[PDB]
Amino acid sequence: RDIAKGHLKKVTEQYPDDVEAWIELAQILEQTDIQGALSAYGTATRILQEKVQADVPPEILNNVGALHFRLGNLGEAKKYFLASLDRAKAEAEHDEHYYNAISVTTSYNLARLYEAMCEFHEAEKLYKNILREHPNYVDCYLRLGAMARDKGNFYEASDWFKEALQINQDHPDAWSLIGNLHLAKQEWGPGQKKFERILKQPSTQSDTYSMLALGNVWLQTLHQPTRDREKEKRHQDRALAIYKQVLRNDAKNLYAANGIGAVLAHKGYFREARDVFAQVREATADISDVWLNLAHIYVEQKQYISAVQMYENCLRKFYKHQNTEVVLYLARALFKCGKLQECKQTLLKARHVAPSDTVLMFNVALVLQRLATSVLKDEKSNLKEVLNAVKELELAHRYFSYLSKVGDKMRFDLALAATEARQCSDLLSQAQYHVARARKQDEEERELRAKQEQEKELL
Amino acid sequence: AGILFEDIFDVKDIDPEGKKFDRVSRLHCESESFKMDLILDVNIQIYPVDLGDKFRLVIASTLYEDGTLDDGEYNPTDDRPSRADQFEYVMYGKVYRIEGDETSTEAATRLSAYVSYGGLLMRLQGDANNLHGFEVDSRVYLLMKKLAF
Amino acid sequence: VDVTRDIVSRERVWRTRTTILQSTGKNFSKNIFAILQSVKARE
Amino acid sequence: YGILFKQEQAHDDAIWSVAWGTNKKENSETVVTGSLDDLVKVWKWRDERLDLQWSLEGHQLGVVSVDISHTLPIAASSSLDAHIRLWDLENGKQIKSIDAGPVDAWTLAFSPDSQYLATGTHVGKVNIFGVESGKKEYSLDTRGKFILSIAYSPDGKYLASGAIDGIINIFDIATGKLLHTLEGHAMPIRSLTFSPDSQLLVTASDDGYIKIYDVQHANLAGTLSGHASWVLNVAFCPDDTHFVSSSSDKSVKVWDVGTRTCVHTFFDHQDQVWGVKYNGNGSKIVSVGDDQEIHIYDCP
Repeated sequence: RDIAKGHLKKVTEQYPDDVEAWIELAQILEQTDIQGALSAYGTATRILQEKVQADVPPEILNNVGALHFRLGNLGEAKKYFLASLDRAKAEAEHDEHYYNAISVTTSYNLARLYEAMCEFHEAEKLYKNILREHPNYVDCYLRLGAMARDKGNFYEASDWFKEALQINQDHPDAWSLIGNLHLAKQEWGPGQKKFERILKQPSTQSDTYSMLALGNVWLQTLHQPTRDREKEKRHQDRALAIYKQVLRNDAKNLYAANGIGAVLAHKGYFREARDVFAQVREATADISDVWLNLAHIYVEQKQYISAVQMYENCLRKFYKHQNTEVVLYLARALFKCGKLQECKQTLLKARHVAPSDTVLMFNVALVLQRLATSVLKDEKSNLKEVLNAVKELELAHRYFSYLSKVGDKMRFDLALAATEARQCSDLLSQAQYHVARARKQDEEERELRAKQEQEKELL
Repeated sequence: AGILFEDIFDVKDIDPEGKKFDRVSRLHCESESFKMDLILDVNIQIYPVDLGDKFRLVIASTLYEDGTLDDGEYNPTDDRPSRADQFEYVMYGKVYRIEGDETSTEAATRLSAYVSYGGLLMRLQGDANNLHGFEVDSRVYLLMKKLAF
Repeated sequence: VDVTRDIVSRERVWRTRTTILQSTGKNFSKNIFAILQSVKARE
Repeated sequence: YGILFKQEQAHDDAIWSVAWGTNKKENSETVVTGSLDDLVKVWKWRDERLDLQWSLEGHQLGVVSVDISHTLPIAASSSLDAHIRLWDLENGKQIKSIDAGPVDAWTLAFSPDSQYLATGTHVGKVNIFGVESGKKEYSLDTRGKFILSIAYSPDGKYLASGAIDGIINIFDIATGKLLHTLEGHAMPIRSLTFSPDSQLLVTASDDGYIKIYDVQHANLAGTLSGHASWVLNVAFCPDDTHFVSSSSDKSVKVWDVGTRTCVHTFFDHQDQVWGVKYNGNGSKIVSVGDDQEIHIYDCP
């Protein structure tokens, strides 16, 4: 490609009646900066009208619209695709160049755009129009399942993906999608190894995708209290061997280092996890995983100032606003004034979208107790706050009574709520003691204002 | 540690009011994460820079990893580790004014560190959260490295 | 049918699964495996 | 088709719901909103301007739902504090506080007759409390996961319920029995409302599809592609010609109930919109959200 780029740089300056030179310019720049190809197509579109009045072939407008499809010019790319379809239809005599395939690919990109233009009805209609004329096509039949998969992972998605594999078992995308199906329900933890080892035959090798899927499904087995049984250490060693193997054959793969940092963090090296995650962050930090793995290291070293922002940034994406896992990772060792009262605000924001989780209903009570003990033990503070603390403690006690009746828990029984009840009892006693102090401060302020008013009367 | 600030930036405009001198130019850069302004002045002659280039600016109070708080003097004969080994442009200055949007009642929310590297100025304007390590009359460094990306 | 070979032979796939895995830059394992072995030697 | 009023910093904390009147009983001119700052602000939309009339407090936790009674100028507000407090827009005082303990308190549902108040229960049932009684009159025995949305029909003939797994439960408020169970969604239903004629039923699930079903024969009338994010709030125009849809992507699309086409979209909100509601005539469309700014959208 370097010699071709140099040759195009030579043909660009001079003007020996160049007609197709810009086409070759753009044909290489599609992998590189996407604006160079757009500039080349922009000039190539107008250079095809001086020699004769010849309409632009649909293949160039189709490729420029494809370039714009990845960009924010979705409507402009839509116009490009529609005009390409109109032009390709006019090719009644270009049976050798197969205008039909040009229309097929243009409509494929157009349906991909409509699926991306918040219009899945038109995307379904267009992909089905491709199906009705060419059932031997895979990508349309695979995107239709993705569309039905948004509503749920048990609808026609899980059926179309397997029918697509049954028609082409040597298609890595379809088989990987098959493995992707089992990821919604992780009950197939150990058993997904078999279905991920179907296309691990040497003919398909090497395939980094499936090997990293194995590494991920093997990492999921971690975070268990059975590590002392020499079981999770072997799992760490196996996943580390997988990551080393995919590192030797591919040193630039970021996920291998991601998993290596994950395991090293699991090994107790957080001081040494930042260095390994640094290369992954510097390569491309716009992946949802790194913002959290790094925020875990920051929140581990008593740096919530550098961890709350990382959790906020991961939520800046247009997919949700109040996720449960992010807020769960948000409150780890928060004890400061701006990290308890506000922590309640974010906890309520999280519980608003799905209150059925027990961990939220337990953490809200724990933070309520923390504030109450933080205002009813060593304070001697404002009075209205002593009035509000008893209400907060009563709500916490009601939630203590309610949480005990729930059957399932966070893979750990909550029978240890008794100490919380005793804590709240002595908090109630201390509150009934400190309300008298509140009244004493009330009479103090009253006599202070009186002894100031007398001086003002003197003046 | 001594890392008073750490963030990636990108060049977006050079000498908007016309290049006055011949070896120094204004770099009206912007951040990518903390969203902070930057008016750094680098020696364009020895360290050329064009628009769109990104660099890892790291204001550090010292050049040593252990952070021994050097007195401040040119001592090239030194075998101790130095943080400058992984930076292509380092400077040494002394912040002289920390302006902010303070009021009579509520604390400030956005500060503005004014540091002079012996004549080369730099305004690190932004929020008042990450500028806690800047105090008037204190020595600081720059430690910037251009990113190849 | 010919419609299959008619499209797969003229198209261009600039990005696929594996492309997403490697960084667009040059980050070798020399600066990675060094620490990966150093951590193992201390244990 | 644009924006008339722009209330900047309408609240200290994010607004999660908005209530505006439709009748002439001193409700269409007053806007009641409930936010997470424990401020039940009674805004009076007088002189075509959003002016504050009352500022009601007392809720321990943030307001989850606000609605105005159809045949009555009083209002009520619920929260997750299990203390559903009734209020009055005639005096800015509290009528009562239904202690829907211990945690069993969700969005409100004013009856069209303004005599019953439906509230979701964590056990999966739908408790129907009395407005002037406060005691649990009768509970619908349709268990499951949880009730995420409850809506009363304008003329009081049906009642639907949004579950956590896309389960519409068509009840009968005339007899208190489950008639149909529409399960055309697998996503948690956020909110829903009845058509002004009680013939169409829009469902705001978390799939981005506005699947408008029918209530008379419990069938789907057509799948409409909504936004890309989750549709939070949805309301019908009082004249029954269009319906707005609030999503989680800073987008206020006004979809057509007849042609299933977006007739206009607003992008004036910097954050996600949480509440959308019409005026008494359907021209002004009030909106709230995490931006904490009340926008009044005029569509003449």
